[PDB]
Amino acid sequence: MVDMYIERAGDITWEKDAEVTGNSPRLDVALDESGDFSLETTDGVYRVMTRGLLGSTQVGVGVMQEGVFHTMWHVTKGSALRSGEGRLDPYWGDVKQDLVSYCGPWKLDAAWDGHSEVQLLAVPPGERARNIQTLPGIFKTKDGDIGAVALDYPAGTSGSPILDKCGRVIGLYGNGVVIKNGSYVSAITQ
Amino acid sequence: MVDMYIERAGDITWEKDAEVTGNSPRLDVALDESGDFSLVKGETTDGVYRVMTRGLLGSTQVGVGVMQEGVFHTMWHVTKGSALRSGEGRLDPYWGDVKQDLVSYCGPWKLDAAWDGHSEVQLLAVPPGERARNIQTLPGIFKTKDGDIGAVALDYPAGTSGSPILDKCGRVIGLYGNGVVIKNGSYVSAITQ
Ligand SMILES: *[B]1([C]([C][C][C][N]C([N])=[N])[N]C(=O)[C]([C]C2=[C][C]=C([C][N])[C]=[C]2)[N]C(=O)C2=[C][C]=[C][C]=[C]2)O[C][C]([O])[C]O1
Ligand SMILES: *[B]1([C]([C][C][C][N]C([N])=[N])[N]C(=O)[C]([C]C2=[C][C]=C([C][N])[C]=[C]2)[N]C(=O)C2=[C][C]=[C][C]=[C]2)O[C][C]([O])[C]O1
Repeated sequence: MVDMYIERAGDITWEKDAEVTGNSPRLDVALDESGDFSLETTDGVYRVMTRGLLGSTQVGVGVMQEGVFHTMWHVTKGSALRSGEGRLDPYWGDVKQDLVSYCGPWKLDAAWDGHSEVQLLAVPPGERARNIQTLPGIFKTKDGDIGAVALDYPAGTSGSPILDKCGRVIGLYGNGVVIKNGSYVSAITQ
Repeated sequence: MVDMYIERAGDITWEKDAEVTGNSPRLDVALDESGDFSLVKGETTDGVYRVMTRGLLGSTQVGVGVMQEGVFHTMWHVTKGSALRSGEGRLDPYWGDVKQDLVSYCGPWKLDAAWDGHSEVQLLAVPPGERARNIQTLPGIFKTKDGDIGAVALDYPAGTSGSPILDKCGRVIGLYGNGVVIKNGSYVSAITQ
């Protein structure tokens, strides 16, 4: 009927005095037209899920804010989410940004200062919501520069919110690149 | 040091008296030059291997791959030619093509077996923290600009990408992990050589 759905995993907070780790490197980065880098409805953080062959399972993470659900284009490619007792339908989304909006337009405004040390609210599969601080590094692109979080989490975390000391959501996890060592590193995609 | 590594998990074999299932959608699809479909020293023993990175939750299955005639094959989005430790030693990526969405390590591509056109196939899905299964289905196709391309309607977790579909004679007909979802949400995977 509608394979996918969301289930929530807490409200968005800043863990004061949480744990800190991360390389914070500055590195220069291309950007494909597909969004690749190179060289109901209650405010809260949800998990995107799918009823599959091995039954139910987490394909990514999205955040719910003022009536509107926000995740990453590659996670849903605007499929329909069966949120609560009713359906939930795409409104807008751009593949190069790698982002999607259900029910309304993009509601998330705050931005990385180039000063603040940020906080990833990771929500990995079969695991509980975790907060974690880091000095983000940077993605030196030809047009603009993007804040970058050196944090290796597993598949299905993609679309976890990155945060400001305020508690504000300043972009999403799980679009990035890997270094030579294999270490993962994500863009603060906004 | 070299986060990413692989671990063998068993033999590629066909398995008769397998559980049989799935649809066969003949569908109308096309794919950009980035690879995305869109709708309208280290040891190299044969068999199927799981792929692992070593991140902030320990060690997790990024994907899956097949290992044959001295060379490792998996999806390109899984590694993007990231180096892979195996046993005592490394495997450097040899060849690649993001459009196909493939990569080969320590030698060129080796798997030459290709879609029957008409005959049931088995997915040897090796999902994360779970038990490699064999499951059969009759493929649909994706009809395209550049001709028909076989595909299977088999919905499996993130991290099974790279895992081999194969023929009645165990010949790896192509990997799992690139595909698109029907309106419904259901995943459907192109079997990619
Ligand atoms: B995600 C996953 C979350 C990050 C965890 N993965 C790690 N550490 N290996 N993100 C990715 O897999 C992204 C996916 C992506 C798809 C499409 C586009 C638009 N062209 C952008 C990003 N891939 C990468 O970041 C990546 C980088 C370098 C090498 C390989 C892959 O994604 C899908 C599901 O949610 C599973 O988790
Ligand atoms: B796979 C993963 C297999 C899990 C299938 N998901 C569900 N929900 N049943 N496949 C994908 O995530 C691929 C990733 C991909 C990245 C980059 C490119 C660049 N051309 C192509 C493909 N994406 C899709 O198949 C897809 C389909 C429909 C909607 C969104 C995404 O397992 C581990 C990792 O995720 C890598 O692949």
